[PDB]
Amino acid sequence: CFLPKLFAKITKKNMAHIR
Repeated sequence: CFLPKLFAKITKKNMAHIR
């Protein structure tokens, strides 16, 4: 709900780098 992925879904790099 309050956690949109406007850029969370478009990002396929830093995402898999977060952890």
